[PDB]
Amino acid sequence: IQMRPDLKGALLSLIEYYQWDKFAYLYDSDRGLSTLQAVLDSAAEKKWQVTAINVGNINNDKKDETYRSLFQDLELKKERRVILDCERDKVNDIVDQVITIGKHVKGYHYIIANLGFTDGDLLKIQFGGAEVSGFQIVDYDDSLVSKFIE
Amino acid sequence: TAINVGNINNDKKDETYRSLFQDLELKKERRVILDCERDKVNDIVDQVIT
Amino acid sequence: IGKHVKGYHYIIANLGFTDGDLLKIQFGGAEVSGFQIVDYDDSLVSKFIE
Amino acid sequence: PIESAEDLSKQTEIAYGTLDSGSTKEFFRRSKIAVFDKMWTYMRSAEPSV
Amino acid sequence: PIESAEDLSKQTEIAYGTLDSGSTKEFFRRSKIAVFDKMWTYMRSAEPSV
Amino acid sequence: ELKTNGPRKIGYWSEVDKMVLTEDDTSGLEQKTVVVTTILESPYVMMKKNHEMLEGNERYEGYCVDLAAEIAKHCGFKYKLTIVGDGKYGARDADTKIWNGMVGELVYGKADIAIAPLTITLVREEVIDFSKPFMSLGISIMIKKPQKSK
Amino acid sequence: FVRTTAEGVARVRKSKGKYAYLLESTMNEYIEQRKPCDTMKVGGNLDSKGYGIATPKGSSLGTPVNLAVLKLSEQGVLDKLKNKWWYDKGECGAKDSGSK
Repeated sequence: IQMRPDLKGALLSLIEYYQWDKFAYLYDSDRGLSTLQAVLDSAAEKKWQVTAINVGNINNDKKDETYRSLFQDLELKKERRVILDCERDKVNDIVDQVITIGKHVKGYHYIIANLGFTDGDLLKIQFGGAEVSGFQIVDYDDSLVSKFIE
Repeated sequence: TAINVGNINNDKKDETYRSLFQDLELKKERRVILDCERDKVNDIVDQVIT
Repeated sequence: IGKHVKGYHYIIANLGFTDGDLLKIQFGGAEVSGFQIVDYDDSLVSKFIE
Repeated sequence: PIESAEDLSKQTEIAYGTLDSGSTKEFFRRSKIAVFDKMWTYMRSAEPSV
Repeated sequence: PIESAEDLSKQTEIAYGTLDSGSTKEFFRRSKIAVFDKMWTYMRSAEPSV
Repeated sequence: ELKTNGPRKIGYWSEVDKMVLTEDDTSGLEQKTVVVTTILESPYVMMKKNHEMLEGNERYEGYCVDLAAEIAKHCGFKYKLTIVGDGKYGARDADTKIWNGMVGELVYGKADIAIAPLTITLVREEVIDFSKPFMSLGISIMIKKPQKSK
Repeated sequence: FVRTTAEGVARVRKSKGKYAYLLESTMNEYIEQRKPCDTMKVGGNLDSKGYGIATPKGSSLGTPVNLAVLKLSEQGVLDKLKNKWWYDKGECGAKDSGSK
């Protein structure tokens, strides 16, 4: 009995709405790659130039050296469209280093590929200028959740 | 151009495989890597000849 | 707001450039200048810092 | 006419034209030569279709 | 006898020129017109100084 | 999506409906499409030979049509080619004293600008603002060759 | 006197060279470059008038458009556009009056 709904179907639709042709897809092998297989299977059917990068196996004492070196390879093709298919805790780690190098101004556009968009801290990139999309399954606007949050 | 050719059924195998190479024709792909076991390779090889 | 990328240039007009936190705008790309009165490379200050 | 390209562009009696689509028509298009730009502005507005 | 401005540039028997500095000379300089650009290329390399 | 005020619901995804957007702006930030008026008078504004198959602003061609883009290029607005339909340019009535033609559609707020062979006169300068002359002219004579020989 | 401008041009064409018509130079120069190429502008202009771009008073487009017209006249764009729609697009080409 899987309480988590299928997100891969929703992510494939959001990439179509924004009309993306080539983008970066960051993923971690720990959470898996079922959604990575979904965007790769449709990469041929819908003509996408996905630059998939495995950000999973990285040490914690080399975060500043590997993350800054990661966006150096994301600059060879002038990547400006990135999908973050990671956990909430790992998104904030990527978000923080994006702000340090300054890749969050008017021009970039990120997609947080998890069902918890408002769960992580994101006021950090709220005023940078880059558009940030995501998905929310816990709609805090519903009255049932409001009685729960109180 | 990575395609998860594993999750395919054996009854729609003729329709899905012919649908797979129609997607590979969008890029006019002439260089393919078959990373399957020797069983599924012969199933791909036979459909390549058809 | 993102006004620290390649293109901006700031000047901190006070005698304590290294006294504040500078590593945050260190990797943004914008050039930052300032003034320093406590020279940490002098032997008199090094004996004081030790 | 005297055998030459400019003597063909000076007079408009004996009309002249190229293929509707090809490397020949595109030559006169972005041609920044005084003799050939005169030939392009003519064929571009030559009626009927040359 | 008193032809036009275009035919004035077609012959070099009767020379022509403008003021050495003024709005008249700058007109032929950046003139992207084929008739006037031919007049500018003549006076620019006309010897003696016109 | 992430906007200035914070997280903002744009649409909901479902397996049956895919992405259904429920928009927030409408708008938004439209500014305005600058309305431009002119008269169908050769060679300044002429309907193209295939004006039926074409549509928009390309259905017309002429001197002022080429002048329309060159003015919008150095200013940056989006023009909407409109015909006065009268179609002559005002010239006002004696006792009615209502402006007609292209000059009328400027005073009465119908159009935002008017580009055409509009004669710069004093009676028109009192109600609208005229630009510098883009084409000097005057009264001239017109005859045949003839000859015929003669 | 004629009713419309179209009748004035049609009247000169049927007079065997015994009737003239007075009109603005821009409209006169355009009829000269259209078939059957039987009209001709003779002599200079009689007055000094000009065409302009009209904007409502106090409009935001007022001053910028006026400054934009002078930029096109000095960059040769206005003279180029006039040459492109009076002589380039003309049927009786500017080279038709030269050499038969």
